Amino acid sequence: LNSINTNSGALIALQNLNSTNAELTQVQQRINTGKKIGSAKDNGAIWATAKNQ
Amino acid sequence: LNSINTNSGALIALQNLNSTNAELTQVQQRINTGKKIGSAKDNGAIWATAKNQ
Amino acid sequence: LNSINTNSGALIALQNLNSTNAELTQVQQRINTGKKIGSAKDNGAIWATAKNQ
Amino acid sequence: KLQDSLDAGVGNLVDADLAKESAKLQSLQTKQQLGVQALSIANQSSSSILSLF
Amino acid sequence: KLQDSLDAGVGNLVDADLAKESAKLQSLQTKQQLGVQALSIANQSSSSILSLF
Amino acid sequence: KLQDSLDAGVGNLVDADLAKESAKLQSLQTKQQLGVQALSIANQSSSSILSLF
Amino acid sequence: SATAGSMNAVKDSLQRGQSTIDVALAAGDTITDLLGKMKEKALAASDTSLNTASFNALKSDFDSLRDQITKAASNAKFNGVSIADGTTTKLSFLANSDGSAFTVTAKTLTLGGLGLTATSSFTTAAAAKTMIGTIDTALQTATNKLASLGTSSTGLDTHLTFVG
Amino acid sequence: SATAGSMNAVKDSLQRGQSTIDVALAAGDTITDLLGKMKEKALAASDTSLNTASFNALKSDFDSLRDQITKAASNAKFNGVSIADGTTTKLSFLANSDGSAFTVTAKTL
Amino acid sequence: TLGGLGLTATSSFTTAAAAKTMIGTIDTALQTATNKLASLGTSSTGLDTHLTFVG
Repeated sequence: LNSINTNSGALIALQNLNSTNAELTQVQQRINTGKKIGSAKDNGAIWATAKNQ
Repeated sequence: LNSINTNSGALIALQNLNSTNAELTQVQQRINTGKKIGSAKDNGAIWATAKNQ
Repeated sequence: LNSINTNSGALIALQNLNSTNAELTQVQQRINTGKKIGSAKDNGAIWATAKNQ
Repeated sequence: KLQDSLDAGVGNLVDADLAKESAKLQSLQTKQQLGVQALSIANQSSSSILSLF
Repeated sequence: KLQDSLDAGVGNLVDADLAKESAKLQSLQTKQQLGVQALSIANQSSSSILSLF
Repeated sequence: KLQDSLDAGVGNLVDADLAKESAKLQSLQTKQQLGVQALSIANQSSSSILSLF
Repeated sequence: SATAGSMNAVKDSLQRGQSTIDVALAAGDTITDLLGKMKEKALAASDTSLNTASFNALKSDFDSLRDQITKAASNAKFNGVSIADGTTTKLSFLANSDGSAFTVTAKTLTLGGLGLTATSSFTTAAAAKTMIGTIDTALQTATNKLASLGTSSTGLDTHLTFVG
Repeated sequence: SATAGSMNAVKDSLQRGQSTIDVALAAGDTITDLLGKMKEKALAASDTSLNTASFNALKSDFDSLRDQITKAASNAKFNGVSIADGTTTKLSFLANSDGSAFTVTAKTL
Repeated sequence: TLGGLGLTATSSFTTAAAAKTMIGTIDTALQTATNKLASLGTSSTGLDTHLTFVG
């Protein structure tokens, strides 16, 4: 409280901003590929099933 | 009264300033998450219900 | 009593002024470091715990 | 349609009303500046009696 | 998130509350001036009996 | 793709997180102003005893 | 004065408890996401139009997410102590200068605390259909435990304000 | 002069009473906030569109807030004495140098 | 001394439960110390009052 060395609120705000940036990266990948499952990282089972089909 | 060792008024003023800073932290969390209930700490029952839904 | 060689009251007044100056030095250290425990001298156990953490 | 209803209901449970939060934010920032000023006023109490000596 | 929790915990252990320190600083500076004045008063004791001779 | 992975990995090794640096910068600038004020307070110690003479 | 000065230790302990619960809630975020994905796997595997290769891929994903739950729960420690890894029944933080405790009941987030085991899985569409309900129960108990930990964290913070 | 000097004890006692009531009012802040949240839980649980899991979550929150009330009320002590924890019917502080009391009726929280 | 305060040269704690008991032990030691010092201060004031009377 009233610290000058540690800004806990800034740490949490940065975590929330990073979470938003991660969601934004995911939506950009969906837009440029046209795929909600574009790689094995997105959903490995459905990705492998679609690859075989 | 007219003490130089204890400032009771400063103690109360610091308690009120800390209360304001706590409300400000809460509003900042609502702004960066977009959520009035962003975690189990905010309201555990409604948070758990929203998680399951 | 009514001595010209020994001023006991001045000795006590100097002890009290030195005590005030010591408290003032402590508050100055807290202000310039931002730390209530800035070194092992302040509180060795809590200082060591914070160092390891 | 059911999935959209469930997602909109989760939003009803947890989402912040940001238009309301903007007003709370402005008033809390004013309140914090006033609290710092009130603490400065309370800090001055000890110096009033210095004039008596 | 764990690294942020550990850093915020170190801040909880060692950081000063500077709003509280500002009040302590003002009162201690007043107390130091009063101590110098009290020492000046105690220094005067020997000169009171000069009038008897 | 391998060249892009190597370049992104170099970025993972050396790049600063500027959002975190902005918070560190603000707090360090406050800390520097407080340190200059604390040094000014420490500079005043010699003048306190001038009143005794 | 000595009693007022010992309240600093009480405040340190209550803040330590809030940090421990924070780490548990971060691990609980991970675990509830894993349980939601696992329920999605079991729900898909209960469909009988799947061929064997698709069923096996879903089972493999389910087993991997199950192992990740164990990792998440075991890492939920704050400086060697945990409220969620199952290693204790409760943590007690200082409530006042006499040393009276502020109890926080442990809420185990491991596979055993969720009603699962290290080998939970499905080998047929019928077993996957049953696993749907098993995972629904695991997710419900996980969110209830995390909600209790959040209420305990808020109670610690309210007590810390009172102690100040 | 001895009567005037004994008023210092009367002033100490009245200040002690103000401190005891201050601690009770801080605990009362906690308790009225808890009661408001508990009323919010009971109000939500009386809705019949809730499924069983939501009802149980509300009941669990309500029970936890109820236990926190007991903790808050038991901690409302100033140097071993309380006006709100229920352990006495009243506290009596000095009103004058003859020792006549200034009663404060206990208010159990 | 440590013995006059109800402590010993080896007083310590090895577990959290022993430390919890040591809380009360140290509270008793501090209370007895302040009572002894208050008695010494009253004795000093009594000496000073008697010195004024002797003068």
